[PDB]
Amino acid sequence: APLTITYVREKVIDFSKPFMTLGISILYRKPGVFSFLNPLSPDIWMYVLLAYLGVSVVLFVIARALSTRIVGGIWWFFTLIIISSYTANLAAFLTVERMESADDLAKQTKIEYGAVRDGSTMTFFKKSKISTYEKMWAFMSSR
Amino acid sequence: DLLKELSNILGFLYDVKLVPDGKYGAQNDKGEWNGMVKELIDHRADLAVAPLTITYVREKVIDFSKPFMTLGISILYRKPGVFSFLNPLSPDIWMYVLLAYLGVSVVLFVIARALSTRIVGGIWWFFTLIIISSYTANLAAFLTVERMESADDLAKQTKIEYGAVRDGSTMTFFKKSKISTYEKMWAFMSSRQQSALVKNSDEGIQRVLTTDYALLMESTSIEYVTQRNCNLTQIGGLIDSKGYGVGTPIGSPYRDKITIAILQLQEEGKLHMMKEKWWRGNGCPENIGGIFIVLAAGLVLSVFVAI
Amino acid sequence: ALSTRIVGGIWWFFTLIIISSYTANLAAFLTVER
Repeated sequence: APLTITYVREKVIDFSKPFMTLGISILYRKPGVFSFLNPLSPDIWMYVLLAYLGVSVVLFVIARALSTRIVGGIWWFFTLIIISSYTANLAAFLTVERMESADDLAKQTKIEYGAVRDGSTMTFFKKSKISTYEKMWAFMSSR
Repeated sequence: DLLKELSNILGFLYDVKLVPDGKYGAQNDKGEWNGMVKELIDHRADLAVAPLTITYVREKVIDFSKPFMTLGISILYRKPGVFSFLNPLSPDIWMYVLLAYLGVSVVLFVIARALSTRIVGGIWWFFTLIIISSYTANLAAFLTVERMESADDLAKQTKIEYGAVRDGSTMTFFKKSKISTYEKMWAFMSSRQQSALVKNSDEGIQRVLTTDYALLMESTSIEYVTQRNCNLTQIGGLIDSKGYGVGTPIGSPYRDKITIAILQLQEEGKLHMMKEKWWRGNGCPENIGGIFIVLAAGLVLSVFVAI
Repeated sequence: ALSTRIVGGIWWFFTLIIISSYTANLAAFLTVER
């Protein structure tokens, strides 16, 4: 059967010579309207249409000059700071997901990693005394 | 209330008396115990109904009851515009915008009283084209900080002072561990001449209120304070899990009857609502939102030129 | 009146999307190399 060979279990049973050699590895997954709701909270872009139509109808009535310039001013301030905030929080989210290894994933609790029960892996580990392996042992045995 | 229901079930009389010390004694390389443990070893106090968890080292001196609530060590963190809108950029930049807006249009009145605008519109344009990206990248850096805002990371920093309640089980765990986080915690509390440690829970709470203080204690206390204080919240989940029990004499026959009675209370689920009724208390009851008001000036000003 | 006005406002508002996005992406890409 697919089995495992080490020093402790070769003194209790007999085994044939290795005929294929491999190692243990960790597996991870391979991985338009988004970013329009999370950077800044959602109710914004739903009230933003009114946040345009206000000055829209204002200058609609004004034209129907000093007043036009001073209303387009507040509108243009308006646009300045709001677009700065939007692209700001968007770039913040993007930069976070850009800035954010077995050691790295081991040292963080954001990712959960483990193994099967009663496998050879735990024997191989608890036999050893490695610092990396001891931190993985602590993480997996915890909870 | 536990004492009263146990008295009803078993028909036993209990008499509540205090002791000066509330600690269970710390375990160094030699055997020493304080408060409940030594009393139970000497069999001079019939019961010790003070809440204490089940750990490996003190199962050999006293008998525990089977756990009914799960628990573990957990960390508590103290937390320090129109809709939080004027936060990221200095508020002394929005006025330069009005300055440039007035000055560009003043040029018409300066000329009155082609190439003339090729400089003015240029300076307008090159100046104001900076501020959008300036505030953009400033709040970008800010919330970039805010989305990188466990015991390990605190095990690499002590910039925020933290401690543990005197004579607990976490200290023994930290010394008896083998991974660097727990020994570093143990050394931090052991160093500083025990000043990083807190004698009592209350002055630890005072530390939490006055400054950013963290405690490495059992969870139910942490979400107790969370439910009883809205300026703080339980952080993450449990780091470990361990049993829960009540102090009973070693080999005491009364322990079996007490466990039977509490199990009978467990099947009916009375203890659940029992804890829930004391789980009720007084605790907790967008960025461009004010732009949405800031634009009401529109639905107001649409009338001045109208008539 | 409003006819050219909405056109100009929407034009300015749209064209300030691309440059803001480009500035954001350029800052992010400068970040990795620093």
